Amino acid sequence: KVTLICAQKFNGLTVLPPLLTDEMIAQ
Amino acid sequence: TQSYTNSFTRGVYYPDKVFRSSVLHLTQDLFLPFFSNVTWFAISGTNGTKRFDNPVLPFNDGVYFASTEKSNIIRGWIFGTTLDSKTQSLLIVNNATNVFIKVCEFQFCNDPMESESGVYSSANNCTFEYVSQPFLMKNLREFVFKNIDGYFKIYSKHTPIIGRDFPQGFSALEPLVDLPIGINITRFQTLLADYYVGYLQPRTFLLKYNENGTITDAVDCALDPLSETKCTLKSFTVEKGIYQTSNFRVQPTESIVRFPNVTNLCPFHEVFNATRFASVYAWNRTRISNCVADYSVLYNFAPFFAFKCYGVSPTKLNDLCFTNVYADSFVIKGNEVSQIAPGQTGNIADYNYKLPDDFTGCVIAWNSNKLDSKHSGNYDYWYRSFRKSKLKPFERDISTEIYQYFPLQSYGFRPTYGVGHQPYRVVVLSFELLHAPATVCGPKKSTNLVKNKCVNFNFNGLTGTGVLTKSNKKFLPFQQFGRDIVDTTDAVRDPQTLEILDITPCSFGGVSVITPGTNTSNQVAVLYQGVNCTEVSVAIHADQLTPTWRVYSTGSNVFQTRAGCLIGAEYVNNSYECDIPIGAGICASYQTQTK
Amino acid sequence: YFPLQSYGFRPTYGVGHQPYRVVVLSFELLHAPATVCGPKKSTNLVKNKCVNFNFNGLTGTGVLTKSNKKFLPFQQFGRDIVDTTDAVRDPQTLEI
Amino acid sequence: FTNVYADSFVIKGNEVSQIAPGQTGNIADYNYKLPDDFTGCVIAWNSN
Amino acid sequence: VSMTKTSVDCTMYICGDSTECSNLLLQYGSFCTQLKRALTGIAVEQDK
Amino acid sequence: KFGAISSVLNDILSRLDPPEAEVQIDRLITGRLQSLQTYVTQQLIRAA
Ligand SMILES: *[C@@H]1O[C@H](CO)[C@@H](O[C@@H]2O[C@H](CO)[C@@H](O)[C@H](O)[C@H]2NC(C)=O)[C@H](O)[C@H]1NC(C)=O
Ligand SMILES: *[C@@H]1O[C@H](CO)[C@@H](O)[C@H](O)[C@H]1NC(C)=O
Ligand SMILES: *[C@@H]1O[C@H](CO)[C@@H](O)[C@H](O)[C@H]1NC(C)=O
Ligand SMILES: *[C@@H]1O[C@H](CO)[C@@H](O)[C@H](O)[C@H]1NC(C)=O
Ligand SMILES: *[C@@H]1O[C@H](CO)[C@@H](O)[C@H](O)[C@H]1NC(C)=O
Ligand SMILES: *[C@@H]1O[C@H](CO)[C@@H](O)[C@H](O)[C@H]1NC(C)=O
Repeated sequence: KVTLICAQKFNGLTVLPPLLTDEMIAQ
Repeated sequence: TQSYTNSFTRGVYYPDKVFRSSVLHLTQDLFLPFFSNVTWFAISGTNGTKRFDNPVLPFNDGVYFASTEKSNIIRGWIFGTTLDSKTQSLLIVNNATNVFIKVCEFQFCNDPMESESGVYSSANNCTFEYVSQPFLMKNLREFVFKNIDGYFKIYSKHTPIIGRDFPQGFSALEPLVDLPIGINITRFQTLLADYYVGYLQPRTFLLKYNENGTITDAVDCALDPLSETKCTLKSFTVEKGIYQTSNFRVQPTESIVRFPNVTNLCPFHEVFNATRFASVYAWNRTRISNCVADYSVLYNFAPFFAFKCYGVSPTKLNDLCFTNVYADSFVIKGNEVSQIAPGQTGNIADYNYKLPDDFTGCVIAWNSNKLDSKHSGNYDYWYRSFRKSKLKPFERDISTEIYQYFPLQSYGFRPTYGVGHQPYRVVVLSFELLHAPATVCGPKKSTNLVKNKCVNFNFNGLTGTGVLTKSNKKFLPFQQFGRDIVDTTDAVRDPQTLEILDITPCSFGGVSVITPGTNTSNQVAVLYQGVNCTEVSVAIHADQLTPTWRVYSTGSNVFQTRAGCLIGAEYVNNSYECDIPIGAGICASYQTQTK
Repeated sequence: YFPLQSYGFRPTYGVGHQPYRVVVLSFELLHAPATVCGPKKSTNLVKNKCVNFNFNGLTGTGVLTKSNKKFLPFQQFGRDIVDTTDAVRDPQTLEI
Repeated sequence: FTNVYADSFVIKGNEVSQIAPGQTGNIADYNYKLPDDFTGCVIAWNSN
Repeated sequence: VSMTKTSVDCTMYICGDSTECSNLLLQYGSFCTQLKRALTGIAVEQDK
Repeated sequence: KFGAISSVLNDILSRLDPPEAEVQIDRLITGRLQSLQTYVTQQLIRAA
């Protein structure tokens, strides 16, 4: 219900992944 | 070029006159990079112990010189350009009682067994002489020769090294002398009757000061990711963890220029070199289109009284493209030349011709008295003393009305009037610039179109950097550019082939350094964020990656993560508690492996 | 084309053409590191008081005391961890 | 001052206003250019 | 529980691929550093 | 544009000499730096 090429916002703005993956949180 | 060695933590000097105590000072100056190559000169290089001559070396943004010596065979240096008496040169010589520094128009005569002689006997038009205690005095006799802001800055240090020809220790050079010469110093030569020559480059160093005003250590911020981390934190000790220290970009390898293949030249000749000129109140407006806007012709036609541009630089008109080149040709009194400009108040601005304030263009004035000044004069002149209201920008009133006073005057000027009254021909070129939508462009040599590479491009005046690819966008025949959701240009149409090209930004991301801590190991790993390891490996092989340091990057130490490409760590299938986080489930740690 | 022209001017030309002698004085200012200074009447050195001072063009207010800092003969100024001037060398006595 | 330099020359009066930082013209481009980050003084006196 | 972790290249946002702009940016002091630390602290906090 | 002739640094550097470009660039630097300060401040509030 809720919605590596930097296709969008390639103006020095990046997004870092979380340390724990969705699988680790599920675990 | 007899041999090459590596400088080790050497060539650091005090960059300024400021005393510092127990601080770490991060500074940018010209320094010898750490572990750089230096040329080792095999006495006298090409020359032997006692031979006729030796070659002249480059002086590239300052030179580091060193030589461990007790015999004082090296007794001076010469700095200059041609070194043939046609240009002034600087001679520093040591006679072991005093050092003599002179600047004169010297002639090189191959100036250097069982013989000593005077040197540089031809020394014409001498302008500078200085005398001081000797520079030279196992002893390294280290010197740095820098020539900036007019001054020739000489720094030096002497050290007691018994067991090493090139010591592995660290010391900073102290300023020795700083002379106000103002000489170019493209190249230099050492005068003999063994030595190392390195060259300085712009670099940032973190300098460690002692309790006293002395430098005891330094780190070169561009040598290695660990040094970059140390500079980022301004510490010589780095704790365990992951730090963001710099960004990386892939640089363009080549530049491409694409303009329409138009061979028609713009009629600047007819406009400037006109048989007849417009009257003051009624300027003659023409339009320049579908041609090459070559502006060197204006400089070829005449020396100018003034060539003043407001929205553009006069140098760069041959690089820019234009959408509306208009030319307003007229003759005015010289004293009015300074009044035709945006924002001016006066009789010409208000009653004859007004410019807008948001004006892009150039105003070019040239005294025309040789043709237009006569005792009867040129009767094209029609100045408007009075106008019922102020004139609007670019408005022209051809009709003449008599005020209820005859506003228009037709007077020729005599060659005997002061130049402020004599006629000048003036051309105003109006240049509307609308993001490269048009065919008028200054002369440039077109190149080939290069796709699937990070390149610089110039498309009809649109300048940028990116990766060009075949587009699948459906442009209408009319449309020439595409933009995404954020008004960033992402597509162009090639001006010669009309091909639609997509612009993808060149790879860029953060760089993180994973350090076990400097109290354990100086080995580090580098994470290139948001990039494929293939793209990074290609950028390394092509020498495109912005940071100048390289990680060893051998087989099986390159690992692809969701965070980015990790180079300098071996991925294993044995899980452990997270130590240094990387991201997306992946952590790194310094461990004992295989033994 | 001969780029250089040697023409003398007659006293009958308009003043816009008559010669003027022009001198351009270039003044690099680098925080008082030098011996060239306009005429000023030197005063005595006053220590252990809050005074105004002008040291070779360096202007400020503070309390001057004997320094225990070890400057090299070359060094003339000291600064702390925040690039604030905290030491000078007296231009006449060379005292820190 | 650290670098008092004196450039001595004679020019036409109409060029006096052109020897200044940021100016465009024949004297600035072909005879002598000043830097834009210029600290100093320009003194002119009619020598007729 | 968590927020999207962002990172901003201050120089590339303000002065993207422009040396002249970067050199002018240097005259404002360490603003890019303060912003970089603030965003790094946020990024760490979200994992915490 | 924040008062600049153009929002694109490449066009300012392509069209103007450094001494005028510095003014236009400083207008763009001021605008972009304030935009980053606003973004970081609101990210800190959201992070809290
Ligand atoms: C700083 O310079 C001084 C003087 O050259 C060095 O010498 C020592 O200074 C301390 C000052 O309290 C004295 O107590 C010692 O007896 C001095 N030693 C000698 C051998 O004279 C001092 O060592 C220098 N600082 C450092 C860190 O070396
Ligand atoms: C350095 O020497 C070269 C020799 O060809 C000369 O062309 C150049 O102009 C010199 N440097 C300067 C700043 O004049
Ligand atoms: C450039 O030359 C090609 C030759 O085939 C031609 O098709 C094209 O129209 C030319 N470009 C322009 C802008 O005229
Ligand atoms: C350009 O100037 C020369 C001067 O000798 C003249 O002969 C020529 O006719 C001029 N061209 C035009 C188009 O008037
Ligand atoms: C004015 O410009 C037009 C452009 O076609 C030209 O034909 C005409 O001769 C010009 N007249 C004068 C007086 O410059
Ligand atoms: C890197 O590129 C290759 C193809 O060149 C692709 O198969 C791989 O999945 C890519 N890796 C990432 C992390 O995007």
